[PDB]
Amino acid sequence: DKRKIQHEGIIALINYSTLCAQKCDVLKGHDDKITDTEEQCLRVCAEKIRQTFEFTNDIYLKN
Amino acid sequence: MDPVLGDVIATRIYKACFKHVYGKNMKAYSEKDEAKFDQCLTSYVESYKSVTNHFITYLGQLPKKGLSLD
Amino acid sequence: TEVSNHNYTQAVAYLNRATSSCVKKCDSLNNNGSLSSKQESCLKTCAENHAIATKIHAEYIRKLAESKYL
Amino acid sequence: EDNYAADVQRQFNRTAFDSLYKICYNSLVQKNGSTIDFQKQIDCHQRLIQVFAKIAPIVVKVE
Amino acid sequence: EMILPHNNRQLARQYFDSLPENDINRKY
Amino acid sequence: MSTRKIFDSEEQSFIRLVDKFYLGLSLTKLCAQSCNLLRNDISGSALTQKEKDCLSICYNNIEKTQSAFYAKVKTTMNLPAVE
Amino acid sequence: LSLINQYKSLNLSSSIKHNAPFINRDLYVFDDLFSYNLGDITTKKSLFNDKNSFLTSYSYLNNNSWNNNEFDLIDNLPFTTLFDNNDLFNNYKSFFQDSIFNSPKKQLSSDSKQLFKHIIYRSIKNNIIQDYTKLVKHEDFDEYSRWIKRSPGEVLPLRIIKYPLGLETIHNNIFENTNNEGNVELFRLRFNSNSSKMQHK
Amino acid sequence: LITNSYDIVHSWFIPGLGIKLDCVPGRSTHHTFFIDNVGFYYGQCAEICG
Amino acid sequence: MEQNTTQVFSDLAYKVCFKVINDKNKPFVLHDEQRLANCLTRYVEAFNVTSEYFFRE
Amino acid sequence: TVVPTQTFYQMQDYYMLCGLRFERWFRCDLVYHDQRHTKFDQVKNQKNYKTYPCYREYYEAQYACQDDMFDFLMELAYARRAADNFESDFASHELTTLPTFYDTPKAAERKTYTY
Amino acid sequence: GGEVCPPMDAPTDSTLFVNDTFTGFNPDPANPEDTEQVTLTEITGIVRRGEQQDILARRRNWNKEGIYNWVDLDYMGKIFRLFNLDAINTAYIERVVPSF
Amino acid sequence: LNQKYYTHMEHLWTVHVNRLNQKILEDPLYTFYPQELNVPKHNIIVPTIFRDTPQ
Amino acid sequence: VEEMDTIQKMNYEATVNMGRQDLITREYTFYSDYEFIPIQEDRKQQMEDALNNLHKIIHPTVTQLKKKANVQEIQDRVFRKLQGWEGELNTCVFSAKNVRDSNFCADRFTNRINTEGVEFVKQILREY
Amino acid sequence: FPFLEKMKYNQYKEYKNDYLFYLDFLKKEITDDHSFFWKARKVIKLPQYSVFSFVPLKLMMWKTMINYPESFWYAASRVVQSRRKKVFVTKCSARTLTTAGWTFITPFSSNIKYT
Amino acid sequence: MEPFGTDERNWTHEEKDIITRFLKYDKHVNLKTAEMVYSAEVESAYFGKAGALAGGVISALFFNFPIVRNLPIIRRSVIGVLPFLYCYTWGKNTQEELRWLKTFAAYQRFVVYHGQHCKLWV
Ligand code: HEA
Ligand SMILES: [Cu+2]
Ligand SMILES: [Cu+2]
Ligand SMILES: [Mg+2]
Repeated sequence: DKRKIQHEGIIALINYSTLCAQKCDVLKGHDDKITDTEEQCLRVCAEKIRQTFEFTNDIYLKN
Repeated sequence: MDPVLGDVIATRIYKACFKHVYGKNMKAYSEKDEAKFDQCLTSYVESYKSVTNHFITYLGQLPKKGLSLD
Repeated sequence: TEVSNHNYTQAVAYLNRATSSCVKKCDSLNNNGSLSSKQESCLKTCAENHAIATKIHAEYIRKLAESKYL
Repeated sequence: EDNYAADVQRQFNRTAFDSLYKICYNSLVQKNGSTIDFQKQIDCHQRLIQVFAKIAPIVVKVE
Repeated sequence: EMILPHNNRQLARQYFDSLPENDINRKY
Repeated sequence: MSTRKIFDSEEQSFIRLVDKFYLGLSLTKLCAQSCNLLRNDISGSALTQKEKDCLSICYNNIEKTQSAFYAKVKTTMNLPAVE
Repeated sequence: LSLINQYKSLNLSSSIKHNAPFINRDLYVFDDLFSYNLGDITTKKSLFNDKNSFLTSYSYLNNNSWNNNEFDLIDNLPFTTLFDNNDLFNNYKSFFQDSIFNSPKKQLSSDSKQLFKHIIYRSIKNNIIQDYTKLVKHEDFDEYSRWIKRSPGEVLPLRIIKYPLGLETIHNNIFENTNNEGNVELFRLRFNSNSSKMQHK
Repeated sequence: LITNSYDIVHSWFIPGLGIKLDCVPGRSTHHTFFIDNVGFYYGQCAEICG
Repeated sequence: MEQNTTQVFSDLAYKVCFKVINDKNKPFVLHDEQRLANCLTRYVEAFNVTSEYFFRE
Repeated sequence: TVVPTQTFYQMQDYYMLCGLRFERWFRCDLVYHDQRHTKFDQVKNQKNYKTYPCYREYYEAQYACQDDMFDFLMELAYARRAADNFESDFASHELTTLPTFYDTPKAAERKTYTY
Repeated sequence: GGEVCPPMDAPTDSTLFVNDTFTGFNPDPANPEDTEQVTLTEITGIVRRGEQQDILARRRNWNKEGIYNWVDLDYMGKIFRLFNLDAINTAYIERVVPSF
Repeated sequence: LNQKYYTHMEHLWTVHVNRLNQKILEDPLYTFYPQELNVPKHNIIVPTIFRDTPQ
Repeated sequence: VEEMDTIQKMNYEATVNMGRQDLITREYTFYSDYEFIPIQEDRKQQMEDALNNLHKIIHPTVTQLKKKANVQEIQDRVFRKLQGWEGELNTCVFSAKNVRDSNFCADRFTNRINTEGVEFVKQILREY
Repeated sequence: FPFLEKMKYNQYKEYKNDYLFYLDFLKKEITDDHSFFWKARKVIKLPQYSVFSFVPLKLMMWKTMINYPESFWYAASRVVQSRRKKVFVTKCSARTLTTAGWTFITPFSSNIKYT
Repeated sequence: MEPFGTDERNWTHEEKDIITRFLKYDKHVNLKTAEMVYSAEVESAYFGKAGALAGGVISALFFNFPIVRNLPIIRRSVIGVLPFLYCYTWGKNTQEELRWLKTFAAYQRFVVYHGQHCKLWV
C-alpha cells in the first residue's frame, strides 16, 4: 500500500539518522548545540548511506 | 493490559537469557543448558521485581501537589 | 484516579525497557539464582536513573509537540 | 484484496530485508561513516538473508 | 552587541582571502 | 498482571506473530555475531563450512529451548485469566 | 494571492520513494523470500516497527485500550503484586497521578500529529504538512487579579544580592550568614531557573 | 490601641473612662490606654455613621 | 501509520540518549537531567541534519 | 528597635512610619525570601533551624501598620517581588538631593568615638 | 439539518481509524475522543463557478429583505459565519445523483 | 557631500586599518547577520524535576 | 516520619507545604514572556564556588574590623565590579540561543571573578 | 414595576433592523409575549382550578387603563391592609439614603456607597 | 526603550511602520495592545478618503468661482486645485496623526507591560 510504503520510508529515515548520530558520536551531554564539524560528519555519513543504497538498488534491479 | 503483552515480555526475557547462555559459547543442548536457562529466568524475574520496585518508588516519591496528611 | 489500559501498557513498557537496560548494565543475570549486594545496589541506581530519564524524556517530547503549536 | 496473508508476508519480507541490511551497514561501516565496501555490504546482506531464511520457520510461526 | 566566537562568521576573513595577492588590504 | 480483553483473537495472534518476527531478527543478529559472520575479513558472498556448522548449532539451540522457555515464563509470570 | 506558487508538489509518497534510504519496494523477491506460518489473516493487518514500539502503536489504535481503570482494579504488575505491598501501591498511585504518565487519547493524538509534522517538514520540506491556517496568537491575561501576578520584564538569570549588615545585634555579630567553609558571606547569588512560571504570592 | 476604620469615620466613645478615639479610614492611630481601676464600662459610637 | 512513526522516533531518542548519558551507572543529579535534555536536543538536530541531507544536500 | 519610632513621632498617626518600616522589611525580605525554607524558620528539621533575619523588622512593620494598610503593602510587595524589583534598580533621587555632612565620601572616619 | 446522503461506510483497515493528517477527520463510528467524533457523508457533484448580478436578466437579490435571485457566494459565506471565505467565493459544488 | 563624510570615512578607514594591523579578521561588534547566517533559538527548555529540600 | 502526634504531624505538613510553592506555581506559565536558556546546574555550582573563593579572602579582614561602616564600604566597593560583571552575564545569557552560548557566558563570568575579582578584592583589603 | 422593565421586549429589538429572520422569530412558542403573569402570593387549596389569577385588582380592565394619562403606580400605592408596626422590622428605602449632618463628614458624604 | 531628549532623532516613517507591524502581529504583545493598533487602523482610514473627496468637491466648485471662472487656464487651474490640495493634505495628515497617536499609546502599553522603561514600576 502507498501508506505502508510511506511509513516504511519514514521509518528508514529515522533509523539511519539514528545510525549516523551514533556513528559520528554526535550525542553528548555537555551542550545541546551540534558544531559545524559534527554537522559535516553527519552529512558525510548520510552521503555514504545514500551511495551504498544506490549501489544496492542497482545490483538488486540487475538481479 | 492485554495478555499478549505478557507474551511480549516473555520474548524479551528469552532473548536476554539466550545471550547469557550461548552468547559466547555456542555449544549443543543438554540438561545443563536447561538448568542454566532456569537460573537465568529466575535471575531476570528477580531483577524485574527489583527494577519495578525502585522505579515505581522513585517516581511515586516525587512531589506533585501540596501535602495533604488528612 | 482512572488509568487507561493504554497508559497501563505504557507503564509496563517503561518497566520492561528499564529492566532490560539494568540487567545488561549491572550483569544481573550472572548469578546463582539470586542477586548479589553489589548487583542489588547497581539495579537500584539504574532503576532510579531510568525513572528520572523517563520523566525527563516524556516532558521533553510533550514540550516539543506543544512547541509545534506555539 | 483477498490476499491479506500475501500482503502481510510481503510486509514481513520488506521489513526483514531492511533490518538485515541495516544490521550489515552498522556492522561494516568504518571511521564514523565515509568508509564502507559495497561488495562487502552485499555479501553480508546475502549471508544474513540466508541465516534469517533458516531461522524464520523455527521462530516466526503461530500457535 | 558582541557575537560569540563560536557564533561568529568570519565574513571579513572570507573576503580577505578572496583578495588579490598584491592588495592594499593585504599590505595593511 | 492486570489483564483485560483488548485485542481480538486474530489481532492477538498477529501481534504474537509480529513479536516472534522481531525475535527472529534479533536471533539472526545473535547467531551472526556468535558465529563470527560479521567481520571485515570476509571477502565472499557464501558461508564457509565452519560458519554453516556453527549456524546449525545455533538453530538447534533455538529449536530445543524456545517453547520450553516460553512455557516456563508463562508459568512463572502467572497472568490471571481475562473475565 | 498567497497560493500562486506555494504548493509545488502534493505527493509525499513519490518524494519518499525516490529519496528515502531504503531498498526499492517494487522488487519481486519480497513475495516468497522467507517462509512464515501466518495462520489465517481475514483482515488487513499492518506491521509496526522498532521491535519495541509496535505494541504501543497497536494498543493506541485499539478502542478497548482507552477504558479507564480504577487502581483497585489495576492493583497488579507483571511480576509484582501490589495488593499486599501498601507502600508500593501508594507509590504506584502517585506515579499514575502525574499528568505526563496518564494522558487522554487527545493529548497523545495531538503529540503524534505534531511530531509527524516535525518529521515530515524537517525531512521533505514539502510545505503541505504545515498548518494551512495562519494563526496570530496573543496572550490575554487578567491583570486585575491579586492572586496571580506576572513579572514585568523578567526575573533575570542571575542577581547578586548584598547581605544586609548589622540588622542583628543580639550577640555583637554583624554577619548573619556563614557558609560551610566557615567564612562569613557578604554577597549572594540568586538564579532564575524557570523563566516562564509565575511567582508565588 | 491602634484605632482604624473599615469604611467611614467612627468614634469609640467610653464615657465612664472619659475617652473617645476617632477611628478614621486609612489612619492607624496609636493611643495609650491605662485603666486604674477594675471596671466594666459601656460606650457608644460618637461619629455619625448611618 | 503516523503515530507508529512518532513512537519509533521517541523511543529511539530515549534509548540512544539514555545509553549515552547513563554510562558510569552513577546516581543522577539535576545536571544529569539537563544533560539528558541536551542529548535529546542533539538527537533531534542530528535527525534534522541527516534527513535534510538525504532528501536534498 | 531597627527602624526607630522617633523618625516620625510628632505624628500620633503612624502612616509614614508604617510605610518606612514596611519598606525596610521588604528590602530585608527581598534579600532572604527564597532561602526561608532551606536556611531559616521554615526548615523541615529543627537541626538547621535559624530565626528569619527580618523577624524584628516584620514585627515592627506589623505594629506600625493596621491590617488593612498591611494588606495594601503586601499587595505592593507581591507586585514588586514577582518582578524582582529591587529599589536600587530605579533609585536616582540621590543625584538631586542637597549635600549633607553625612554624605561625605569617607563615611567611616566621620564619626568621632570617645569613652 | 436533514440527511442529504447516507453516511459513508466505515473503512476495513484498522489503521484508518485515526485523525487524518490533512483533513483531520476520524472515520471511527465509536471514537474514544467524544470531541473528535465526526460522521462523514460522501457526495459526488460537479464543480461550477459562482454567479454575478444581471438586473436585465432579473437576477438581483435584496439581501435586507431576504430575496435572493443569484448565487452570491461572498454573502452566503459571510451570513453563515464560515471561515474560508475566498475558497468559498471561488466556486461551489452542485450535487449530482447517479441516475435517479 | 565630500565635506560631510570626509572625516567620518577617515575614522572608518582608520578603524579598518587598525584592526587589520592587529590581524583582527573577525567581524566587528555591531554586525547583524541575515536570517541564513543566524543561530536558531532552542525552544525546548525542560525545567528540572522538583524535589523536596532535605533541609 | 510516620510516627508522631497530631501537632507534630501538622507541623511537618506545614514545613513540607511551605517548600512546594515552587512546585505548585510551575504549571502557571505565561505565553507572552521572553524566555531565555537558563544557567546550567554545573555552571551555577562553579559560580557559587567562585563566590565562596571570594568570601574566603575577605573573611579575616571583615571579621577583624570592628566598625560596621568599614565592612559596608568594603561590601559596596566589590559590589560595583560584581554588578557590572553580572550585567554583562545577564545580557549575554538572555540573548543566548543554545546551551553552548549560556555555558560560554557563565564561564566568562566565572573566569572574570576568579581572575580579576580576586585581584581587585585583594587590593581593596590591602587598602583596609 | 413589571410595566417598567423593557428588557422583557429586547428580543423584539433585534428584528427592528434585521428583518431577515423576523418571520422565523414569529413562528415561535408564545410564553410571555405582551403579557404579564403574577406568581401566586397566597396558598390556594382548590384542585379544580389548575392556574390562578393574581393580577392586581386595579389592572384587570384595560378599558379604564388605556385612556388614563398616568403611570401604573396607582395599582401599587396602598392596596393591601397588611401592616407591620414593629420598630425592628423597618425595612427603610435603602441603607445609603441618609445625610451626614450639617458638617459634611467624609468619606461618608463623598461616597455613593455610604450616602 | 526609545532615546529621549531634544537632541534625539524623531520617529521616522520606517521606524513607525516597523513598530506598527511589530505591535500588530508579534507575540509577547497582549491582546489589548494589538486590538488598540487594529482599532487605530480601522478608524483612521476614513479621514484620508474623506479629505480627498471633500477637496475634490470643493475644487470642482472653486474652478467655477466668480473670479476663478474668468481667469486664464493656468491661473484658473492652480487656484481651482488649491482647495483640493489643502483638503487632501488635511485628510492624509489627520489619518496619519490619529493612527500614530493610537499606535504610540499601544507602544507605551507594551513597554510598561514588559517593564522596558526605567523609572516605571508597579
Ligand atoms: C440658627 C440656629 C439654630 C436654631 C435657631 C435652632 C433651633 C433649635 N434647635 Fe437646633 N441645631 C442647630 C442650630 C439651631 N437650632 C445646628 C447647627 C444643629 C446641628 C445639626 C447637626 O447636628 O448636623 C442643630 C441640631 C439640633 C439638635 C440635634 C439633634 C441630634 O443631634 O440628635 C437638637 C436636639 O435637641 C436641636 C434642638 C433645637 C431646638 C429645640 C430648637 C428650638 O429653639 C427651636 C426654636 C424656634 C425658633 C428659634 C424659630 C425662630 C422664630 C421665628 C418664627 C423666626 C422668625 C422671626 C423673625 C423674622 C424675627 N437642634
Ligand atoms: Cu458608628
Ligand atoms: Cu456612628
Ligand atoms: Mg467627631
